Amino acid sequence: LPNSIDSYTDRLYLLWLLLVTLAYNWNCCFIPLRLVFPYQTADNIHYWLIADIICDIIYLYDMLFIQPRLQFVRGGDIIVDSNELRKHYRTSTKFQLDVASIIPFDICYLFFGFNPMFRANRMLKYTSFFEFNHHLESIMDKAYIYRVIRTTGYLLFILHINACVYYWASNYEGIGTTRWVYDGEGNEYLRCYYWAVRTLITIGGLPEPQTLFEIVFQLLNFFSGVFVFSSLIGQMRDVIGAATANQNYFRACMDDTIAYMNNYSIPKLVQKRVRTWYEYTWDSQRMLDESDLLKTLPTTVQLALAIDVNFSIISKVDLFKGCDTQMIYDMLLRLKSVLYLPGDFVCKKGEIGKEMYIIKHGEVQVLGTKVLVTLKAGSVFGEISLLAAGGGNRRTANVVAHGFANLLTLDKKTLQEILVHYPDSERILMKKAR
Amino acid sequence: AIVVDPSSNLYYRWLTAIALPVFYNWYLLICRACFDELQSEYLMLWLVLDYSADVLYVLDVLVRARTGFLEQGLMVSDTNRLWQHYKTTTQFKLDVLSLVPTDLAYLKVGTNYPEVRFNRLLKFSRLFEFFDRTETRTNYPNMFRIGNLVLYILIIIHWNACIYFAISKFIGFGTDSWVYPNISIPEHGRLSRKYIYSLYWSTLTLTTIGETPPPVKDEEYLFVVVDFLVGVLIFATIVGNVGSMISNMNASRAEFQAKIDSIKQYMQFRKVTKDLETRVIRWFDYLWANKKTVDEKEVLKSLPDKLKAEIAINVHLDTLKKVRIFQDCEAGLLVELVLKLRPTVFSPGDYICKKGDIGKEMYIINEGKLAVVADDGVTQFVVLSDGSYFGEISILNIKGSKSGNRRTANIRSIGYSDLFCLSKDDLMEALTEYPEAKKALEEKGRQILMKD
Amino acid sequence: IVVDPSSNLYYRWLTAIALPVFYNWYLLICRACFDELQSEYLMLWLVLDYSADVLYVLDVLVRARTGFLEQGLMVSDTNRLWQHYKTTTQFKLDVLSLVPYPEVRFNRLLKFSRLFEFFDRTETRTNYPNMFRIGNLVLYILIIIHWNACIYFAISKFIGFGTDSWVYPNISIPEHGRLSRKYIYSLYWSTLTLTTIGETPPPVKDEEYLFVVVDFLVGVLIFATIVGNVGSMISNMNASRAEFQAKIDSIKQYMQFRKVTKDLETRVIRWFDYLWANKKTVDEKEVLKSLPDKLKAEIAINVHLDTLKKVRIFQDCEAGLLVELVLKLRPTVFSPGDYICKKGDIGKEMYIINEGKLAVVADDGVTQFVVLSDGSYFGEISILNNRRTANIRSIGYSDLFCLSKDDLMEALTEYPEAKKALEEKGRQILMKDN
Amino acid sequence: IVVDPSSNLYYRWLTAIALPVFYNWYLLICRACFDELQSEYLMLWLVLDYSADVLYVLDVLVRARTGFLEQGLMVSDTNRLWQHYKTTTQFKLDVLSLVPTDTNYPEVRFNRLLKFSRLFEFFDRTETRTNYPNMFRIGNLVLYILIIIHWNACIYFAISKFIGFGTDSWVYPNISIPEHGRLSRKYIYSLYWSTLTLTTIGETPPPVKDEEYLFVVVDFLVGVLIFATIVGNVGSMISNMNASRAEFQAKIDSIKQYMQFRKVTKDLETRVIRWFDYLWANKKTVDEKEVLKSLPDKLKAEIAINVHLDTLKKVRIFQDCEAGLLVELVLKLRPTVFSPGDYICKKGDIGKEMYIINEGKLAVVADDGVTQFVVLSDGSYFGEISILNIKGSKSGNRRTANIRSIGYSDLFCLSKDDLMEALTEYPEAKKALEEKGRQILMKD
Ligand SMILES: Nc1nc2c(ncn2[C@@H]2O[C@@H]3COP(=O)(O)O[C@H]3[C@H]2O)c(=O)[nH]1
Ligand SMILES: Nc1nc2c(ncn2[C@@H]2O[C@@H]3COP(=O)(O)O[C@H]3[C@H]2O)c(=O)[nH]1
Ligand SMILES: Nc1nc2c(ncn2[C@@H]2O[C@@H]3COP(=O)(O)O[C@H]3[C@H]2O)c(=O)[nH]1
Ligand SMILES: Nc1nc2c(ncn2[C@@H]2O[C@@H]3COP(=O)(O)O[C@H]3[C@H]2O)c(=O)[nH]1
Ligand SMILES: *[C@@H]1O[C@H](CO)[C@@H](O)[C@H](O)[C@H]1NC(C)=O
Ligand SMILES: *[C@@H]1O[C@H](CO)[C@@H](O)[C@H](O)[C@H]1NC(C)=O
Ligand SMILES: *[C@@H]1O[C@H](CO)[C@@H](O)[C@H](O)[C@H]1NC(C)=O
Repeated sequence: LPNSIDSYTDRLYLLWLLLVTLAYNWNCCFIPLRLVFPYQTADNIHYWLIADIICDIIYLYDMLFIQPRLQFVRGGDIIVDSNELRKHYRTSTKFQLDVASIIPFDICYLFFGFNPMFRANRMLKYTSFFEFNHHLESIMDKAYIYRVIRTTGYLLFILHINACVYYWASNYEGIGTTRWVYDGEGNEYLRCYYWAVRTLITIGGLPEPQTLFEIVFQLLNFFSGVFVFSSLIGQMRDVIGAATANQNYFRACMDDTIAYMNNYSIPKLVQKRVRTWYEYTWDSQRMLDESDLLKTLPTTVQLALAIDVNFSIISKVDLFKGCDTQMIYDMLLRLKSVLYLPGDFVCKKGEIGKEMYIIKHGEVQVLGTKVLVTLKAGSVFGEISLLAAGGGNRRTANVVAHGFANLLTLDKKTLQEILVHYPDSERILMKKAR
Repeated sequence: AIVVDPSSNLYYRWLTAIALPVFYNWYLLICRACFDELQSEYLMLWLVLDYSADVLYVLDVLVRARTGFLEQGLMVSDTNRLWQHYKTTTQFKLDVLSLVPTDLAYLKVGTNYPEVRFNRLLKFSRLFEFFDRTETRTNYPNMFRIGNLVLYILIIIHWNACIYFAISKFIGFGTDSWVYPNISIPEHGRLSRKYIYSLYWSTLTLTTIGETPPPVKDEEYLFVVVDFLVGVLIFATIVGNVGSMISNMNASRAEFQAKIDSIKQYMQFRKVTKDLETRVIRWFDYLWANKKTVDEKEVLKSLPDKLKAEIAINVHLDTLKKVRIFQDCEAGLLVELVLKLRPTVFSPGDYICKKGDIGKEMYIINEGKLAVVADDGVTQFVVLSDGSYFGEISILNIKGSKSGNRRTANIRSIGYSDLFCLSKDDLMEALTEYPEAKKALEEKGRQILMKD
Repeated sequence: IVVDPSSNLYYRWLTAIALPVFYNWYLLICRACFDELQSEYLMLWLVLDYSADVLYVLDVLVRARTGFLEQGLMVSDTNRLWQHYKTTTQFKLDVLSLVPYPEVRFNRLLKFSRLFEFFDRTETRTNYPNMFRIGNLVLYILIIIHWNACIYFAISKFIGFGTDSWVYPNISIPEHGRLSRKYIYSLYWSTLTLTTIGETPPPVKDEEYLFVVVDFLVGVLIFATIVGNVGSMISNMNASRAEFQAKIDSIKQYMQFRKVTKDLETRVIRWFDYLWANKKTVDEKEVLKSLPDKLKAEIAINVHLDTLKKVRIFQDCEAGLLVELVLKLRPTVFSPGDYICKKGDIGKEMYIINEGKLAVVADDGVTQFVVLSDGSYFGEISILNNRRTANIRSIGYSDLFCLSKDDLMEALTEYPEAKKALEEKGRQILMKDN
Repeated sequence: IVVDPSSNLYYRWLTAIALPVFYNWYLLICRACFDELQSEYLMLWLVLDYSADVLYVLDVLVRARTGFLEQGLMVSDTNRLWQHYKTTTQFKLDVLSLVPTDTNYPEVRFNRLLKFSRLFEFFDRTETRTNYPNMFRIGNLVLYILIIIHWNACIYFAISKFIGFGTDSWVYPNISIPEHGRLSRKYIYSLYWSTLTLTTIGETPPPVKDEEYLFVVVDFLVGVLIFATIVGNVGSMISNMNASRAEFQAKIDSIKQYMQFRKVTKDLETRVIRWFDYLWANKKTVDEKEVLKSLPDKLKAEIAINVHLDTLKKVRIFQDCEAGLLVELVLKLRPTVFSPGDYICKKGDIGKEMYIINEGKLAVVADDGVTQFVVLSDGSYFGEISILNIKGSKSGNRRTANIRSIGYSDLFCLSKDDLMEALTEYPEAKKALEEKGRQILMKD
């Protein structure tokens, strides 16, 4: 047992949450079954008592030796010291919920005999189940699988509650009295669960209710089943939509682009190039644009994400050794990412150079039609646009992207307008140009 | 004498006290009109509740003739102008249609038609105004939306149940299988049995389940197909409204999880390092546990300017009274800075400014814990806390040392710090009138080159 | 003569031609599948079919002489209209539908595009868009229910009457022999099959089983279409109230996070209640972006000429001046007891009062020197000098037309005599008070 | 050799191998469940299954020679393709879907079903290659419905065979009666039972035994999960079919709600509803910068020069100077649609925009009266001197004429500072435009 248990990287705490969730599932899914069905007989009573003793020992351990060791933030810094952790846990709502759950009504077993209606307080500890749901959804990679399994488990649990309530209604009416109640010839829980499915899904086909308690029971059960089936529709549609929203948004944008290009009669070569661009963007980047995902973040995590991806390239280049770190940070923040299809011309000989290109996951070639030097990933080209004022110079070669080159663009005017701050960097880049 | 404010709480208590008998009028007046046994058995109770509803309706026309409205921004209190504005309104025509003294007709027919009190239902606009005010007042809007939709479809199910019992009374009882059975049987003769089986019929039809006996006559066939179409549209309304409630309950959690999954996809594509992965994910976990994931300007872009400035006061000045420099500064620059503040959040181990960069931002700590450090690792010179400031000397470009306007040190964040950003351009644009900041920051430059 | 396709006469013609098309669909499938509604009212369906064919050939002539738009203008060359209509497929559909047992008239259903264009034109022009969407949806599912009823009676006639238990019973028996009983039982069977309730008698033959399978799959997809359209109706019906409730909720949870004072939060709730009671949830700049610039200017010059006919000092400007004004005037609303500008404050804004009573005051003292009402404006002397003149307070829920510095600077170009006179009046008030 | 996974040869092959996978799933398992059907058509199923096996052999033989993308270019080393294909789990699925197990029980041939990723790849490639994408998505979900209906019909008939035939009321009836003994009625009644159970209508005969009770509970559960998961998906697809007209209807009823609230006059009401009806009748409601904001500059400008070509190639001076200049300008262009009887320019307003006329006619109208000086058709331009701001002329720095609209015109707006930063690199076209401006000044 460690001195202070955190939430983010404690797999032992996740296994403890799984054990507390298992004990809470035992109580909340076997208290109505043992309450209504005649399964708590004198023969299995050692099994049920030892299960409730094991679950209350798990509850007491979670009260005493795990939850007063949970780390938390107070005023910005994390809190490690144990007396303050204990006071922070003991002033919380989880502590009063757990102590309200652990009120030992097994001392009423001597009073009114064996009855699991007194054990209903162990269903009050739902916060441990919800934090287990949040932790597994935090660490899983495909969380929608677990969300679909949890929605299925919620539907099976509410059907089990409806089966227990139907068996209570049949025992209150008398087994086999009318035609609505459970007649008692097969498996009791299986036939009552069949009744619960064909009532709560609002299927029907069951026998018609005869007397007034059965009529108001079927009324309330169908009226709750309409909302339960509606919440099942809503939860399944919401979970699957939140699963596939990224691919659905990308497919909607591709469909709108193809609808525009066919609404204004664009030829098949350009439609093939746009289709190939969208397919390679989905196969490579898995998203539409990265700049829209960056510009909703804070600026310091934007700069951290930019430096961590591009400092390797911008330091691998030998021409970028004499610059300064503030130049590197601002220029790596303001880099614009672009993608060129194979066979395209990034700079044709005779055009004015206005962009400084950084190669990242691409293979380009400078060319008349004979190759001069192929550039690998992490290379650079387009340095002659550092001294061009207005028009300035032209592009001195035909540099052709050979494969699916993913260039990083850096403009001329932004380069000059931050470069005027640094005369030493401007001087060493001019000496590199000379 | 007094004129009631329509936005006061006494007006809302009146809306509750007048939305009670209108809802009673709807529900139990269609019940009393369709059954004629629940009308007959509890006649004294229905007489005293109808007298209560009539005196509350008279009190409602007396209140609506005495409430004021807003014209030219002012609240009128002239009772003659209020009576004229109420008299030239269709609500007055509805109230004088609703307050027809049908005691004369009730004693004239002989108390077999409670259909003569169906003009009392015409204050439905008052009930809808109560539901609108409770929607804009209450603290559980999803729970109130579900309760309002359940009350609407319960009124619809009760109305269709009473319509089915009136149709079976019109075709007669137990002649065929679809209608209500022969009511001379004492098992089918209980009033609660009548109402509960008729409500069971109405829910089985309007909930498109349909375990009822199949119709025989042509009017029963036509009523069952019209009722099934109304029921399938009501079921579509229930599924759509429950889906809207489920989306409204967790749309913020869903868009936050979508942003986390999208940035996780971006960081798994661009092969960032794993400590940066854990830092950004713990950062988003801290922003969710901090109840601060949306930016305050995107919250307050809908607000007017003085109200936005008052929220800026109520959030920022309780920290800005813990300062050590604005004791010799004035309230004009306090309110200008509180207009110019934008909060940024940081992570533990993250640098604010290193040694020797040209920064142009000033920062105010708010619920953080920062420290100036050297480049040798953790050598904390002094820990700064809430109510401090740094980065003020490098925006005026003053000298007196060999450095200029360069950040003199490394500033890291120990905990989950939360700063208030103040850049050069906005602060030097808005602060053009006060030299108190000029003399205080000149003293700051003099003493920072003293300790430098 | 040429008919304007966006006129009102063309919409009257869409109504006059969408009545017999909705006749043709409904009553041709009913007559053709029932064979007694045709045989009873023979002269009635004959004269209505003659009227429907006359309206069809008039629609052929109207679509022949209806004008279209090239180069943004109306084409009145009726020969060009003839060739433009003749090269389209709508002309081929019309001459297909005008080709001379009511099952031989099934080509009259080919003019469905006129009914769909009528429904789209009404969904554009009417003042109840969601009510018309509900009416169109119920009309679509009633057409589907009626067509399925006719199809069920046709399959029952093809298999024989009263042989099985699934088909319609024996028509020689007068209980099932009447036409009203036949039509209402086929309608009841198709409501039961398409809404997927399933209280129909079970099928016996293989063709009946296959038809009930195909019909239940069609009923599942139609019920999903009804659920989706009514959910979309609910969402776009309550979207505006839901987004303002989300704004209110974001405000309220942010202030619950930051522990707002009671008077300031009561002012916030009173402001949102004033908004909800005076129906200013609509945002002018957010909703008028889809209009062109002059159409943005003309509604604005209507409402702001209604507010500028009240003022007296700045009415010397007319068309151009106010056209540049109603373009760049924006509204802000102020609470009661609110300050517009104080003593020691720099001026940057002019205001025009509409629907509000403002009073000037002394230094923290309520003294009504002059009560500014509708008919004046204020706040222009402190921009063409120092600091704002004296405190300005709000009596009630006042609404102001704010005006930036750039606007009046741009307004100094045209009609300068008025502005120099009013700044002389500014100097007048300056020499008055100091 | 090597095949391109983005070509048309790989897609035609993908269709030719997605056919026997779907045959194997449906047909194969339908035959199995119906042992009697197998008995009746044995040589036909043996011929079709031998064809499916040789297609699976050629499937793994052509997946051993398909290329992938490393460093953005096509790899073509066949040994590298074989190593990269051996180092995945899809090849393990092709190995286990190829074993020769078999003519009496076709439950032994279920290894052929394992090539499901190939059919799913076919559905995805056809979805992104068709011209009716949402209609194909509805068709794909309908085909999934029919697969699940057929599979549960086969499962219901097989569990009826395992429990016995005609013993109960829930099970399939006695086979030796010639009415229920037909194979067509076997398949059609099992299809009816599974349609009812999976769409949760539930007018089947109720179960009597506990195995049947558990099967109907499980079946029901699956149906209510499955249909809600897939039939709801169809509902979502519908909304995607109607979404563009729905958002244009949201714009029109928000505008009409505002002008019903503000009590706007009926002439301007009819004018703005005529303008919105014109926009939806000419189908120019899709905002092209918002719909192509994701695309890069080269593809945006190639889309623009292939849409606006016939009314942009009518320019005199800036036609052959610099095609890249023209590319940058048409990328930076911005279209607006004007009403008839609308002023584009007035005497004395500050100029910030230049106008390229596209599919419309504008007339230079006088200061006081309506005298059409010259009508300007498509391809021409105006509004350049007030954004050039040059010395030597009268130099009023305002708009020097009145430009009115006779019809529903469309223009190309472009900003003054946008043209300045587009022509700071290129001064030759700027001095040509400048010369034109000077000439205009001289004239008037
Ligand atoms: N011509 C040329 N350019 C190169 C070479 N290697 C890198 N580059 C860059 O490629 C360029 C393409 O555009 P520029 O003419 O603008 O300028 C050229 C150089 O900056 C090389 O071997 N030849
Ligand atoms: N150098 C220094 N800066 C301090 C100290 N305490 C607070 N600060 C602020 O920390 C700063 C970090 O950035 P600056 O160089 O801009 O300016 C410095 C000061 O404003 C201290 O002891 N030394
Ligand atoms: N000083 C002053 N301003 C007035 C008076 N009546 C109306 N106003 C307006 O009130 C103003 C408040 O702001 P300004 O100084 O901008 O300019 C002043 C005038 O335009 C008056 O009697 N005195
Ligand atoms: N002044 C002027 N402009 C003309 C004439 N014919 C066409 N135009 C265009 O009309 C214009 C109106 O706006 P601009 O001042 O922007 O520029 C002017 C010219 O481009 C003409 O005869 N005189
Ligand atoms: C109803 O019951 C009474 C007596 O119980 C009987 O006389 C009458 O005929 C019955 N009516 C019908 C329609 O069955
Ligand atoms: C229907 O009834 C008539 C006489 O009523 C009879 O001749 C005919 O055979 C019946 N139809 C069938 C299908 O039995
Ligand atoms: C099926 O029919 C045959 C012949 O009638 C009979 O021998 C057999 O018992 C029947 N099976 C069942 C399960 O009834």
